[PDB]
Amino acid sequence: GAMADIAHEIRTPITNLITQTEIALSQSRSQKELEDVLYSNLEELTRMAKMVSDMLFLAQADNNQLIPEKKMLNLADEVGKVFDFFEALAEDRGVELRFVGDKCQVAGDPLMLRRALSNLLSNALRYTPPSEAIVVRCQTVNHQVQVSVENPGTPIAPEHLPRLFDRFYRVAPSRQRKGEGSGIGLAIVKSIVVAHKGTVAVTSDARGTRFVITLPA
Amino acid sequence: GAMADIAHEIRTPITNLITQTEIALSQSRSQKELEDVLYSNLEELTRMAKMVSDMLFLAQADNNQLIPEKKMLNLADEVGKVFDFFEALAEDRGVELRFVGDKCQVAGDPLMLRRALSNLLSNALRYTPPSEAIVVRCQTVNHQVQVSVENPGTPIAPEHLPRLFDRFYRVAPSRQRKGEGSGIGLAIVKSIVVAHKGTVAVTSDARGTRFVITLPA
Repeated sequence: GAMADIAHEIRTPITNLITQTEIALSQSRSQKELEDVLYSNLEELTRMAKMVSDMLFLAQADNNQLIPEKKMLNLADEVGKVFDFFEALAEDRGVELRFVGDKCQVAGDPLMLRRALSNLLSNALRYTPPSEAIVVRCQTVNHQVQVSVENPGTPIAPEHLPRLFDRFYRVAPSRQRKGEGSGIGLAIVKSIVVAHKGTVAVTSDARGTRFVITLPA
Repeated sequence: GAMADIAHEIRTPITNLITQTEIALSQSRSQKELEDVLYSNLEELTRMAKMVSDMLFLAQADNNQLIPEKKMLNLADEVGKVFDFFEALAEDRGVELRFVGDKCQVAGDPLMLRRALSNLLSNALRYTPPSEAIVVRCQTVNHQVQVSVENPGTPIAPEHLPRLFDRFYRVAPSRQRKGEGSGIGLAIVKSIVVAHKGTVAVTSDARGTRFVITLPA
């Protein structure tokens, strides 16, 4: 349950902080060496606070109080707001962020949908090779809107596919240092999409990995 | 819900550490000042490490993996060990620790029963007025061993009595640091006792509050 899952998420960052602080204090360090330990500590603590924030959001969905406040959205507009916050991360990794859509529009909660799109982009940036593009595609199909986040990379093995949106599920034991993920980013995507009466789907093979949100239209 | 409760509990220590760290890094401070910050941090991280381990302990009970390794115990000796660790805390508050037993013996897991007794003593020390006594009484009643932890102080209102051992249940949205316990100390007491095929009970009125563990004998 949550007790074991959350404790096992935090046990190792806590352990690292003690370990590195204990090491730092065992020897006489310069003033800036000590500041670098603090900044290092702050980075880990910051990830922990993000995990806490994510958990409180997801908790709304349990208790069934995740209630989208919907209006007609221009998805080109909303994706662009998210790209602006990921442009530096993308440039560092050497990846293109690309939007594809032809006047694509949908009723939805923009706060929640930007959160879902952000979590899908954070996921894709973990796995996309340099000199490739992450593509966000939007289109209307059979009176629904499909929004897909597509990335080249190593395929996700079948055993993980139905598990990807589970709370604190991780494909590799990369429950890890300095990487990415609260551990419930994808669970948050699915909860937002289900609250919009939609579904999420993933396909993954040699041609790429595709996370597809289907929303009523 | 479960996740929300845990999120709220761990948030405060994370938030405090982040705040202290940020304050520390906001100005150019001495090598000595930064040492004192990191040492203080070390102390808080140590407390968070106790918190997570308690969570893992309770999760073990939840999964029905709390299996007591029982042997015949001299409870005067075990309570003695616990009093030794709480003596300075009690003295600071001006509270007497008193044990009452007449060759009291019971079959139990000593590490676990000491954990339960410590948690009850922590609880009592939150609420016992200065110049009063906390009494730990051990006796046999109807062929069972009863260990009671008794403290004077403000009665617990009836609505709280059946909730006292619930994880993260708080009688009062109290102070937010340190004297409080983990939020799951009393849940851990109940889990340990139930795993011993015992029960816990509480009575509370103007004459005092009594937490009683009953164990097979």
